[PDB]
Amino acid sequence: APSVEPLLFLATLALGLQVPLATQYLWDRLGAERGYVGPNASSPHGCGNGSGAVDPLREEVEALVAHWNLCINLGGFFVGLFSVTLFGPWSDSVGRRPVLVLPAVGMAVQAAVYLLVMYLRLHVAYLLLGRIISGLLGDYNLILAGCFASVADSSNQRTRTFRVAILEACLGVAGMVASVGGGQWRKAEGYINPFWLVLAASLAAALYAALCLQETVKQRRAAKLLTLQHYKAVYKLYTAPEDLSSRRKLALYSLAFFLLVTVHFGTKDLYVLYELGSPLCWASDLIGYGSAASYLAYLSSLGGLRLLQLCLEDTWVAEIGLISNIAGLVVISLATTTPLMFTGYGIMFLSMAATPVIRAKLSKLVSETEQGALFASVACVEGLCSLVATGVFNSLYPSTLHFMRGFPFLFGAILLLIPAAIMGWIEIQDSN
Amino acid sequence: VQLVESGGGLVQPGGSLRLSCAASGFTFSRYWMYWVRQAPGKGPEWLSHMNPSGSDIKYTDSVKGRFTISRDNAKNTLYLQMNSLKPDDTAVYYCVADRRALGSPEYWGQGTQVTVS
Ligand SMILES: Nc1nc(=O)c2c(CCc3ccc(C(=O)N[C@@H](CCC(=O)O)C(=O)O)cc3)c[nH]c2[nH]1
Repeated sequence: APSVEPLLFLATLALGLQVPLATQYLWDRLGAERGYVGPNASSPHGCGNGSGAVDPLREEVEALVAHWNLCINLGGFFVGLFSVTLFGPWSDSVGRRPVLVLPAVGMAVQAAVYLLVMYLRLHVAYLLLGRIISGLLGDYNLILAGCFASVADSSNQRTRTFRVAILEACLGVAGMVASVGGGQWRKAEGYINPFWLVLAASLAAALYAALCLQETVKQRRAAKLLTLQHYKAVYKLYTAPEDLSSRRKLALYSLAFFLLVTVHFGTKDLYVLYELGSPLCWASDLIGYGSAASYLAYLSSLGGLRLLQLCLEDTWVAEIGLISNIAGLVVISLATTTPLMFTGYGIMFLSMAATPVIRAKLSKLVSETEQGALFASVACVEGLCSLVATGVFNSLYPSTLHFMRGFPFLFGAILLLIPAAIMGWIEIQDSN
Repeated sequence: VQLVESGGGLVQPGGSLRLSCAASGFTFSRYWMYWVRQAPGKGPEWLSHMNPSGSDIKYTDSVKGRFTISRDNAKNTLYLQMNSLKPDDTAVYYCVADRRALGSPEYWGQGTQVTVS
């Protein structure tokens, strides 16, 4: 009955508690299979950790784990690409509730498959089967698309920015809880039992969506699935329609959103893997503080977003948000000490106030009956951003490690010079 | 945080060297404990490891049935006795300490010299 915000909380808790556990099991099984009994992290760096000599077997197991994560993520992304673009456009024609019930069920099934693989110490290729099965029903991306569309169907033009911000603040709060609860359950007496919370969270999400969610499509027509008009419903969303030159703005905004979330996704990973480097050498608690402060920008940019709107338009708010990201990443990439790193986290407090604005403006452009299609395409873009961010940034960091550590953050900050320019050029051009 | 080891030395082939890892600076009841060596002119050769309790003991087949890890948490020392030592064993044995998690640091010990001959 109440609303859709709890669904995203419960669904993001699943990802946050799932990805580290899944890769930890990958480490365990792949290492033990190759006769390697050592730490299940990557190679360390500095602070008297060894001699610097390469660990040929540890590097082999690390590469195998990365390759398997790549395989399962890529397979999941393709099945999700072919599924969400068919389940979104349909959602805006039958109701948001079924298209939110289905992916939660898929995630519960995926968590159950993962549990069954861990308890039986099964092969690691079988983890691909669970991800593929969940992808068919629409992955976590379809949950995101359904939630965002459901919000965009219950808010004016002059409110979608704030409503989307509220939803993404719930997303960030779920992420922070997942990360800081994993940092104490996964680490302490964990890696198997904490995965029960993933199944519990997904079961709760499905139950809340089915029996406690109130649909937002005020008129749900009757439409058949496997129609081909849900794939045509994004081609005749981006290419032919909207003829009053509102077609360029869609592409430019989509590109800006792509770049923005790519950088966000890459920099989170490099945060966690770079905090414990050579000149910083952070303890176990300081890393938890860093993760909490990284995920606290979600709910602290919301306060500014609502506060900034009273004086500046909905674009310049995102311009200042991008400036805050740029400043934070620049001062993090030069953070050769822990006061500097924490200041770097602190400056990024209006950091994730830009993404909400972008998707809200994307929604304000499409008709009232096409938010399903729009957010299906945006969810596909976000999945591709996940993949590319992981690949590019995890390949960049080791290369610029003995040359200038922190160039990943510097280059991420150079990337956001493009979204800021794009959004500013669009906003300047409307007014003239 | 510091881990200090003292069991090395010049022992004959077939001796019974007994390393201790007198750890402190942290809890040690919540930390996985490893062992590793850097043979002369070569790379790390991870030997064994043991979960915070003493139930998940794993070895490597080069040292299976010949190295016997142990820990005593009321004293905070990690052992690894070495029966039937061989000239291929001489190395600098380190004593790692991880939480068995990705976002956790590992604390390499100083490591002592075993000079089997
Ligand atoms: N703006 C925004 N902020 C977010 O935090 C967020 C999130 C959850 C956090 C998140 C999501 C995906 C990835 C990622 O890159 N890959 C996933 C893989 C997914 C899977 O395997 O199921 C991962 O966590 O590894 C990394 C982090 C989802 N959508 C989001 N949107």
